[PDB]
Amino acid sequence: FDVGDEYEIIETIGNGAYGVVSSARRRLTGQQVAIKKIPNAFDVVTNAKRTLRELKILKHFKHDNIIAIKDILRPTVPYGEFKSVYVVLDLMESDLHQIIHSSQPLTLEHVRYFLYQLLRGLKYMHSAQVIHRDLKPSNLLVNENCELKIGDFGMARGLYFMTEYVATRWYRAPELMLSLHEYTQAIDLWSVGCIFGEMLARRQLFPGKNYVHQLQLIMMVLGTPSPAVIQAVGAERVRAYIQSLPPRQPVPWETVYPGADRQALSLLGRMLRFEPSARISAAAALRHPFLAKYHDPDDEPDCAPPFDFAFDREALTRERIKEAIVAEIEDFHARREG
Ligand SMILES: CCOc1cc(N2CCC(O)CC2)ccc1Nc1ncc2c(n1)N(C)c1ccccc1C(=O)N2C
Repeated sequence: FDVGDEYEIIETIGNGAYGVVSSARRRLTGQQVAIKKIPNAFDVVTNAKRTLRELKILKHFKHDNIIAIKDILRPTVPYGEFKSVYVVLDLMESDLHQIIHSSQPLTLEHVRYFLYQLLRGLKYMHSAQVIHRDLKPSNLLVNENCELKIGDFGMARGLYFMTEYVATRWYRAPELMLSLHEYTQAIDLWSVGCIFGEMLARRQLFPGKNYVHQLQLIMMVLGTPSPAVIQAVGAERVRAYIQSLPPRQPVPWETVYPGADRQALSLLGRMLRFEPSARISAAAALRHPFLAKYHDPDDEPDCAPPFDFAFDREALTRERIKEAIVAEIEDFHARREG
């Protein structure tokens, strides 16, 4: 690490393919933060593009249920030697994966409040025309006061070919799996369904071992998909596999989750569907009786203007992307002078 005399590192808390997250605190004030070192940020084209996407998306959003950038450290060395980017972020106590899968409490009210906040965050996000495409419990961060923030926007796109490799298997929407040529904000609401069902039972809803077994377990609850959907499948082998299986009626959610709440299973049923148009939106989900306790439309804003993904469609070299990223770091600091 290399954060200067402004911050103070404590302990490493997270690590992925393109990020080393660590807790810290600012010395002038004392408040706790998360610093995320992106090492060798400009060495690979895909990694540089993800980095510039996250910076622009997180700079666009200002919402209590979306991770915010608190600061981006400027280059300490001259430009040519600037290899590692440091991003200062909201520090959060844990994530929902850890919360669900532990000896911690998770009563119905926990699920209701967590779900409300996720959906509150998605309403704002979706109004900006941004699909997250990778919502899972481990990307839903939770703080000491039970506030839930959505994080990791590197997979996020707006409104390609190999769609079945978008996201993680267990939370991947059918339309991506089967390539149904209708990819919208609806993708996220499938994932929210899986998250919701996971909180109710404290185990994964559709834990598939492989591509085919993922389709099995989904069809064991939802039943066999309709002929309209079946014909919409692009690959010959998948369509052939579904048609070989016998017809199956949908199992009621009241039987899938026996002891669970009646109003919860109602809203779950509106999320977990084969047809993406058949799924309830985030905005309509907030209007459901299950979330009546927390719902207030004056406290649930949209995002305006929407997010432009045109920058990501450009064919830029590693250096041009480094220039683009450095421009954002400059723009961030220039925006905080008024
Ligand atoms: C005070 C330490 O709190 C934590 C403990 C654990 N652990 C202890 C280790 C156990 O094995 C597992 C749970 C995990 C996370 C946090 N907090 C935290 N806050 C903020 C972020 C973050 N994590 N990372 C890693 C993210 C993860 C997913 C998506 C986004 C982020 C992100 O961008 N930020 C800034």
